[PDB]
Amino acid sequence: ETKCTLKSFTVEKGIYQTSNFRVQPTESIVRFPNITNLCPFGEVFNATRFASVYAWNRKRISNCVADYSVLYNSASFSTFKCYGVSPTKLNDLCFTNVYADSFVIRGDEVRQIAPGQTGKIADYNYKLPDDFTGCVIAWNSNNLDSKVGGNYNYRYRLFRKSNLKPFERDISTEIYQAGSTPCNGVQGFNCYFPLQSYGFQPTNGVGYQPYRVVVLSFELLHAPATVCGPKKSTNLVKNKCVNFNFNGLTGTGVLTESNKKFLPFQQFGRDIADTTDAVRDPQTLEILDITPCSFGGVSVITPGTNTSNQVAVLYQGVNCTEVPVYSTGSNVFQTRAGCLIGAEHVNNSYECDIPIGAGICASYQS
Amino acid sequence: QCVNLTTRTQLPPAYTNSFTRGVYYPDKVFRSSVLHSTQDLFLPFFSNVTWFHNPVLPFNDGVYFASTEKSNIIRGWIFGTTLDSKTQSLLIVNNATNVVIKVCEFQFCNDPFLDVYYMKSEFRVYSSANNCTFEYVSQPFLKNLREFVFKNIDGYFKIYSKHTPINLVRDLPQGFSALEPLVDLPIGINITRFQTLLALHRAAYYVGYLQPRTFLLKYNENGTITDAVDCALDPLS
Ligand SMILES: *[C@@H]1O[C@H](CO)[C@@H](O[C@@H]2O[C@H](CO)[C@@H](O)[C@H](O)[C@H]2NC(C)=O)[C@H](O)[C@H]1NC(C)=O
Ligand SMILES: *[C@@H]1O[C@H](CO)[C@@H](O[C@@H]2O[C@H](CO)[C@@H](O)[C@H](O)[C@H]2NC(C)=O)[C@H](O)[C@H]1NC(C)=O
Ligand SMILES: *[C@@H]1O[C@H](CO)[C@@H](O[C@@H]2O[C@H](CO)[C@@H](O)[C@H](O)[C@H]2NC(C)=O)[C@H](O)[C@H]1NC(C)=O
Ligand SMILES: *[C@@H]1O[C@H](CO)[C@@H](O[C@@H]2O[C@H](CO)[C@@H](O)[C@H](O)[C@H]2NC(C)=O)[C@H](O)[C@H]1NC(C)=O
Ligand SMILES: *[C@@H]1O[C@H](CO)[C@@H](O[C@@H]2O[C@H](CO)[C@@H](O)[C@H](O)[C@H]2NC(C)=O)[C@H](O)[C@H]1NC(C)=O
Ligand SMILES: *[C@@H]1O[C@H](CO)[C@@H](O[C@@H]2O[C@H](CO)[C@@H](O)[C@H](O)[C@H]2NC(C)=O)[C@H](O)[C@H]1NC(C)=O
Ligand SMILES: *[C@@H]1O[C@H](CO)[C@@H](O)[C@H](O)[C@H]1NC(C)=O
Ligand SMILES: *[C@@H]1O[C@H](CO)[C@@H](O)[C@H](O)[C@H]1NC(C)=O
Ligand SMILES: *[C@@H]1O[C@H](CO)[C@@H](O)[C@H](O)[C@H]1NC(C)=O
Ligand SMILES: *[C@@H]1O[C@H](CO)[C@@H](O)[C@H](O)[C@H]1NC(C)=O
Repeated sequence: ETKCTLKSFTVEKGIYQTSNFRVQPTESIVRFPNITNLCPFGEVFNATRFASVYAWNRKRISNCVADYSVLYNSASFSTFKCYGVSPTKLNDLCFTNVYADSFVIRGDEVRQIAPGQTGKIADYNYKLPDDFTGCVIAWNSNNLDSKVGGNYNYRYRLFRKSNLKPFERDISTEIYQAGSTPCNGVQGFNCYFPLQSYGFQPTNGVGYQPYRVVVLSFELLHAPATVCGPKKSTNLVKNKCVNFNFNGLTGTGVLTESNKKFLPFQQFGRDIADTTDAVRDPQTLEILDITPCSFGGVSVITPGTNTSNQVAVLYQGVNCTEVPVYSTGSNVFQTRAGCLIGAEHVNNSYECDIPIGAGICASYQS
Repeated sequence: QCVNLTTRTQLPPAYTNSFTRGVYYPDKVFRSSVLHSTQDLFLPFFSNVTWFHNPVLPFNDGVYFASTEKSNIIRGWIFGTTLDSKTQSLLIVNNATNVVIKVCEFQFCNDPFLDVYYMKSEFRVYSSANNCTFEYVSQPFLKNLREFVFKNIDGYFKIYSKHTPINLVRDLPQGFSALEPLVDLPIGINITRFQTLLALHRAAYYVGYLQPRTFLLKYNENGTITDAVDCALDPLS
């Protein structure tokens, strides 16, 4: 390549510049603060009692780190139904003020909780929007929400003057006039109560057992989002040319221990011209340095192809540790100019003919 | 629980000299032994700052608030546009225990106050609280002066704080002390005006406004801002 750069088949004695050596990163590391503030979902999923279908429990959720993997792998739940958001990508997506609507219904009517779905309780008790961005989780609770004498504590809305709008909760208990005469609070002709009790029994078959059903609604409005996954982190390595993503601040380099004393509220530092120099890992809370990976040109020292054929190679401004066909070659010498391979260091001193630098130079004997 | 207060206390609206106070850390970056020029919202040097010995005051862009209070009579703050349930509003209360930050459609009376009984418990600042959006609780904040800087940018409410013992009687001391960043809140309110809360038994504070301009800050070895220079005050500057 000396000949190729010179574009000649014969080369004169001297030292010539060539391509640039540069170290490459090995792997990647990511660090995020201690995953805490776990979002309180057990209080709504493992609550002792749930509300009626017509008076479903509505809860708001914000400022929490939600672990949806455990529910995703939860084998206790049977219905994990939703299409608006892919179930495995919840941890990636970030939202705010997730809504939880929980109740207990019959097993047969669990299908009624779906976008664009009708039925007996879908259009009367809890109606879903056609553009629903959420997910419904349902599971049998016959052993808990039923009585051997009959669970009569759960009621559902049966008769209504009109349907129910999506995301509407109507708990009004008023007599219904089914004819052309007022009821006046009398269960007379064309007069039926709007609420009817459930008849849950342990001996009831599949579809008649009480199922606990809760829908999660994800909304993302102009205010900043705050509810999403834990953002798993990797481990920490040192003294290696890598690339890093420290709490969103990303870049390449090599990291070492440092003795800087950050004031207790900073996260990183820089010297001049916007060049980051130190960081603080969000878990150990210690200060680490950053230096760029080594680079620099290479040069070839030759006595002239007329005289001999062997050469020497100089990596300038590079520590003699990340040396690597000429990875080993001959004995390697380290000088203030860089690292030299293919030459032998002596203790004599003569005139200078091929200047190398820092007060040293080379000649042909080897 | 509160009605119009007949005892219309008069706090004389005097003017005094801002001197060189009201400098806060503008970001969260460590710098050592460097001089950095930055353009941001600050309180211009040697300006008229209003001194009161609870009127409604405009918020403008940001507010520098100070009080050399003793026995901690200052209680809290109210923020919003109309300070009614008709509009989203914000409230800060700093009682004996943990401070409480609230964001709801609160309804106050003409004269909101706390009052104390001598048994030390009384709270009749507002009337109704129907729709709530944000809640938060933190550690209590508090011869000694307390300074705070309030900013509201991009749905982020930023509070910077600093308290320092004092010995001078009336005016603000002619010293320098940077303001470290205390709290950030991720709630958006189109605040236009604000108020104040006192502790009455059953009063001097200073207010200044911010402006956008350019400053030069000097960092010491440990990264603490130790002095600053305005860039639009004097030709020497
Ligand atoms: C982040 O969490 C880790 C996991 O526990 C903490 O590591 C240990 O925490 C215990 C108790 O806090 C300490 O007694 C150990 O000394 C920690 N191990 C270390 C430091 O190697 C870690 O302390 C947590 N850090 C923060 C800032 O919360
Ligand atoms: C090239 O890098 C190595 C590795 O850091 C340097 O060796 C260090 O030298 C210092 C100074 O004598 C010692 O305190 C360390 O213990 C050494 N570390 C190792 C792993 O040997 C070496 O000095 C560097 N090259 C030059 C020319 O300074
Ligand atoms: C200070 O105000 C709070 C309410 O703003 C008082 O009550 C506390 O309320 C919170 C909110 O649920 C509870 O978690 C605390 O347990 C309550 N007690 C505390 C913090 O002591 C509180 O009593 C007030 N402190 C006083 C009057 O000294
Ligand atoms: C209670 O207040 C909150 C916040 O002020 C309201 O939530 C949002 O308010 C903005 C105001 O412009 C609306 O544009 C959004 O559509 C609201 N989002 C949601 C999810 O409601 C909330 O609407 C208020 N509720 C009541 C009953 O007043
Ligand atoms: C502050 O006021 C501005 C209006 O000057 C609000 O911007 C409006 O927001 C609503 C709700 O999204 C939009 O329908 C309007 O088109 C917006 N108008 C303009 C001119 O932008 C802004 O949302 C308010 N912010 C807060 C936090 O109250
Ligand atoms: C800045 O940091 C330095 C380094 O810790 C501080 O200097 C130390 O101060 C303590 C307290 O007087 C001494 O015991 C140490 O011997 C000092 N060490 C050194 C290396 O000087 C210094 O106090 C801090 N603050 C300022 C304003 O410089
Ligand atoms: C409810 O309890 C079961 C049994 O321990 C548990 O597996 C499940 O994770 C709990 N639910 C939540 C939301 O934590
Ligand atoms: C090679 O160099 C020697 C002297 O160093 C010279 O005598 C000889 O002629 C050269 N050979 C060539 C130019 O082919
Ligand atoms: C001669 O040089 C070699 C390395 O080139 C060195 O190890 C040795 O100590 C030197 N000896 C003297 C006497 O200078
Ligand atoms: C405040 O304004 C008055 C006039 O109202 C003026 O005399 C005084 O110098 C001003 N003080 C300042 C700008 O610090």
